[PDB]
Amino acid sequence: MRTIECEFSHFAVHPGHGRRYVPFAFLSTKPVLTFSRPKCFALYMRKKNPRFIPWTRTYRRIHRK
Amino acid sequence: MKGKVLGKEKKAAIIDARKKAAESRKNRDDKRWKRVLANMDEEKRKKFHGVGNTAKNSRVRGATRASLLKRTGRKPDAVSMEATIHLSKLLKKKTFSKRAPLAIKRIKAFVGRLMKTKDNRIDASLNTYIWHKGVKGVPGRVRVLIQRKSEHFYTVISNVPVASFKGLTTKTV
Amino acid sequence: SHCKFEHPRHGHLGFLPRKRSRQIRGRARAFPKDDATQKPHLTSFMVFKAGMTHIVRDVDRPGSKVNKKEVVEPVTILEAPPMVIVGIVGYRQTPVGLKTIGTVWAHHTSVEFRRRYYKNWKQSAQLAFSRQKQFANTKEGKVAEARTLNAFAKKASVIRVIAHTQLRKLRNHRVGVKKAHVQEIQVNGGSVAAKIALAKSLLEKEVRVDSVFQQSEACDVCSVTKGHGTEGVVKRWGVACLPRKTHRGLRKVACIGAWHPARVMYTVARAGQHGYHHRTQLNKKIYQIGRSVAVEPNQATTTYDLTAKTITPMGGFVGYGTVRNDYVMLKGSVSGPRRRVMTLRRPMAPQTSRQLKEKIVLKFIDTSSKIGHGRFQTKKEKNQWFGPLKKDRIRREERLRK
RNA sequence: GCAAAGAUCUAACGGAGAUAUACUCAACAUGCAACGUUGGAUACUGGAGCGGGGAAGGAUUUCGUGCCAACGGCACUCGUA
RNA sequence: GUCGCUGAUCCUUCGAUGUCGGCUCUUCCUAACCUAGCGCGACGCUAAGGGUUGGAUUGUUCACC
RNA sequence: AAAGAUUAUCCGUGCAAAGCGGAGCGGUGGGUAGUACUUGGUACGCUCAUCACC
RNA sequence: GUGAGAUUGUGAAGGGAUCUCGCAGGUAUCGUGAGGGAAGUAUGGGGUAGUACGAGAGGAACUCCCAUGCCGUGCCUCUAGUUUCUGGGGUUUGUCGAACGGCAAGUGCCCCGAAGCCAUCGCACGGUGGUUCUCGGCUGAACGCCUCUAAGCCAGAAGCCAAUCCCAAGACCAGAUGCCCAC
RNA sequence: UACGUCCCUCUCCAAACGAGAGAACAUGCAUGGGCUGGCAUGAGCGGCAUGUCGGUGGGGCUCCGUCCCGAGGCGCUGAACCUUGAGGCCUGAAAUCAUGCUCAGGGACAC
Ligand SMILES: [K+]
Ligand SMILES: [Mg+2]
Ligand SMILES: [Mg+2]
Ligand SMILES: [Mg+2]
Ligand SMILES: [Mg+2]
Ligand SMILES: [Mg+2]
Ligand SMILES: [Mg+2]
Ligand SMILES: [Mg+2]
Ligand SMILES: [Mg+2]
Ligand SMILES: [Mg+2]
Ligand SMILES: [Mg+2]
Repeated sequence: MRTIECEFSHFAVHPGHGRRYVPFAFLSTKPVLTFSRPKCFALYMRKKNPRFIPWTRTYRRIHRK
Repeated sequence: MKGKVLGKEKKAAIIDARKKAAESRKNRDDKRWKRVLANMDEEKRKKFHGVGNTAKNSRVRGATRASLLKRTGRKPDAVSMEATIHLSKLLKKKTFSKRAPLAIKRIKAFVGRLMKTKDNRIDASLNTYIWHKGVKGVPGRVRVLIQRKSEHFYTVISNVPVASFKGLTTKTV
Repeated sequence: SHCKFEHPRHGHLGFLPRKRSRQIRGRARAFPKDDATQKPHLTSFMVFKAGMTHIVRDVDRPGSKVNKKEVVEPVTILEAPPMVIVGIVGYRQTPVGLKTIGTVWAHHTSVEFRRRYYKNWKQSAQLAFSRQKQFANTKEGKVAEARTLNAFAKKASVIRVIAHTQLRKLRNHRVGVKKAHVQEIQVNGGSVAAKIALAKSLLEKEVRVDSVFQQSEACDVCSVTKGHGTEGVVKRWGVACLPRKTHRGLRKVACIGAWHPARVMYTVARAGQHGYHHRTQLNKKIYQIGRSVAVEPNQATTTYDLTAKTITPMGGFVGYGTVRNDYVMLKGSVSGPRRRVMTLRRPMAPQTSRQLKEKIVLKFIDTSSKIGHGRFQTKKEKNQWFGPLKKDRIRREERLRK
């Protein structure tokens, strides 16, 4: 299959891992969101911004380099 | 066989027959790997990486590790060692109100197996270190100085305060 | 009075008694029927369980909504070093069953085979097979071997070989045992003379798993389940729990019999041993027969996934370690824990259904870590995510002063 | 069966209560378990207190020196014995 | 017409055999509701191997939706 | 379960007819060179070396 | 014959008789299988086919494919549950002069959390033949007509028996085999 | 008599206790290193000391500027700590595992 990126952290999700979620207020271009970890889903529920969590790709790209 | 049944000299002979004969020779005969490898097409069928004792940071193929260690006279009565004990793996999921006493018993058993003694005396500094965070808060690691003595042998075990436990190994002082 | 409402009973009465198995190895209680038309061949092999993982494949099945689509399937990995053949036995039919005629032993045996006759091999005299060894090569011993082979030829109807495992070649640190496992393997096909010829040809030699089994066939598995000790009735038999306000406990069978018969019957559930039972399991399809890593490092590389990697996951198989020999990949699960020895057997049931005849082609084999939620397939992938770390900076600043 | 009231550890001293051995044997694998006092450590009661004084009831149970047969449902070198 | 397969007594037990219904669990029967075969849309023969449910009101068994 | 001066040579054969057959070459250690096997551990050709059976 | 005892109620030593049992097995593998247990079972769809049958209306079925319900035996790759790894972090009241380190609140409380265990809340697997009943026939008389029966044969049920599957020599296996002792 | 078996001792695919599977100077055990994973950026310093660039704070004291009090913020810092124990991996593919301890094992049967 194809490898998918996690919605919150952009961790790579390989075939047979993770969990997919579809919200009621769905976006037409991304009906389904993929989560690599329960920790990532919990942060997304609490509505944190990935750019402030130091172990995410967003944070690493804006700060480290 | 029993060393009080056979003489000490007889017991020595049986050990020698196995140690130098049919074990040491096999080693010298299987040396023939050099003869075969030198003839084997270079590269070519060189897929014989491990065999021949030609490899980086590997074991001595053909003999055990214990058969190569240096043997020495028995250690003297008075001897001093320094060691680290990993108490965390010994006290996992133990009932909370029993952790410090059980730690005392485990330390005694560890030192007793090491030094072949039944009389292991805990110094005040070590007892205080083991108890200094209450009955449930025993530290994960401890560093001990062990001194053996003869009056009947016994040990005195005491604490060695350290700043970090990283990189330290068992020493004889 | 009849019961008000009805349900099926709990548990299968054909698996009684629920007692501990007599031995730890799986032994085949029967072998597939002998068809004299075929070429002589062996019918089983011994392997060791090392963890499981999962794969991806496309499905070839007309009429199914999953036709030509990718599915994920879990698999079990079993390590299979070659076996060694040490003896030949024969059996004759009698009105009371099969009887052993004799045994032909090989001229030389291994130390690992001979260790199986002792409890303390190192501190012993180590004299097993010494008299047989010296007698078998004189003039009379040769005559006796000829005699027993002729008795096999005249009177035998079943031929089996004695084989044993090679733990020194297994090279595993958590399998503590050093004495070999021994078993009889029946020779099927041909006539009695052809069977004897094959068994005599492969004496004192070793046999690989790929010479007994092929990639896309199926097999039966004989093994012993995991033990759980003394278990209560709710877990052992699956009966229902009682209501909360029940005096004297809830995890019981309420009524264990009627007034008549004035007895407890063998059909009622009671507390006792659960687990450590022998089982024979039927149709396990072979997905891959893998070569040794020393010979071919790219064990888990497929045609569609060109990444170079071995069958061992990052961090090793939990509680087992590295797979270093030949191995087999089976679809699904098998009874027993990691590190236990099991027997593969050629199948008994008909193999004519579409699912059993299908040809299998793997597309992806998972090698992420089984500790935690593994998200990298290789160490190189992990090193691409994290750049250089502080430990690496220290290593590269203290390995350059020299 | 002796499971409510959270819990003890360590050294020295004391004591018949030990470090108690036939050959062989350096020490482990052939004397275990348990106690009083002092010092140190760790906890508990938590002022409606396992604090300090009285009435009713009890009557020497109070103090010192000894002793350890019986009694203190385990133990004692200790005791309201 | 024909021919077959609740009561009444007081034998045991008053120096005591724990009295309704439900829950749980096992087993047996056939006078066959379903599943399996036959003969004639319904009716009959063989067959007890496997199965035969969730709820409202009522302490109810029954009954009724 | 085996068949024979009353169960007191060996295979072959049908409880036959015939046909064989009866220093050597085994277990162990020492050199010596190539091979086979999953490749450290076993076999195999020469060669002495102590025990052997007959 | 050969060894060891004892001869058991009033002292200490000597030698006689009888009695008793010891005089051959031990230890370690691979198998056989009498007997006993015993299990798989339902529903839907496809196509067969809008075909056969029918004035029309309407409207079948077997081989063979694909799923699902229940039941059974396991397993832990994934997803979900569980934490006294008191793992890492956060946070309240008290407390060691402060910081550091912590500690008390019988696990203070909150989040995340490996390994292990575990769910029709996840995943895997669930075999073959003989006979014979109701019944359908064939040859065939009694009763030279006739008749599936009187002899005799053939097909035939989710029944019964066996096998596959589980236990297995008080079923006392001169079944085979490694080593030591005895003869 | 001998071959051997059991206890003590060590390991955990077994386990209420027996019984089982193993080992019996062995990378066996211990400690350390590396991996794999968990949490989420340690203590201390200083905003000029970190990696030819980039360097706080609502407010408030003192004698213009300068020196101080201040929750939180930034840098060193994907830091620090933990990682086998009822019992994860590596000393035998490749590219990377090191040291330390054992110094006649003891007892009972076999008899
Ligand atoms: K008791
Ligand atoms: Mg277990
Ligand atoms: Mg009640
Ligand atoms: Mg895991
Ligand atoms: Mg008690
Ligand atoms: Mg209590
Ligand atoms: Mg308090
Ligand atoms: Mg008392
Ligand atoms: Mg039977
Ligand atoms: Mg306190
Ligand atoms: Mg606390």
